[PDB]
Amino acid sequence: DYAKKRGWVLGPNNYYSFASQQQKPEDTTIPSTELAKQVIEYARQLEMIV
Amino acid sequence: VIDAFRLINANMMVLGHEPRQTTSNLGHLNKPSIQALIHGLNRHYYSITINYRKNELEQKMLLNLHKKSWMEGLTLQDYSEHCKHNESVVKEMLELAKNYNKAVEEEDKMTPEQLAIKNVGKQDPKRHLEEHVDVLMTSNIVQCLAAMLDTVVFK
Repeated sequence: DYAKKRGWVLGPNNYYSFASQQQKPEDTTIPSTELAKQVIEYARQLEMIV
Repeated sequence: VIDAFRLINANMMVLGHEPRQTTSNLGHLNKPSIQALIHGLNRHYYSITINYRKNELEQKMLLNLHKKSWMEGLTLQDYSEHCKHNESVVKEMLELAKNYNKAVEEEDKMTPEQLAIKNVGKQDPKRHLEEHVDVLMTSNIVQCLAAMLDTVVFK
């Protein structure tokens, strides 16, 4: 029953199936589109008060 | 210092007739100088109003021209030349702040009229504290923004 949907093998003693390993994959160095937003916003509230 | 003149004939002055005719745009600015008034001003000649009618086309060959750039808009100079500037400004702002603290601890139950009475110089907050903040904010914000643009425009 578990074998039909869950991973591993049904009593094998050497389970083979899909893995539940998780990797962050945060290599990307480009939050540039939003971080630029933030900076422009700071410039926005340094001005427009008169 | 540029000016334009014309003569007045001698005999007309002796007669009641004055040099010219009047409408209300005579009197702006055209206060004569005392130095000129020592010589034959009026007595011998009169000044004329001057103005520079800069028509179109030649306007743009000056305004949009004497100063400009292109790629200069995207330059970084990210070495020590930046970090050293920060570590000069913050360093001296340390002492500015200590000064202001001492300069306000007085807390005497007097009246700000008496403060103006003795007020002469080095009014910490306005005189110095704020311009350092504005300079530091400007520099660092612009630098970070330019780096964030180049990180996406090129690959």
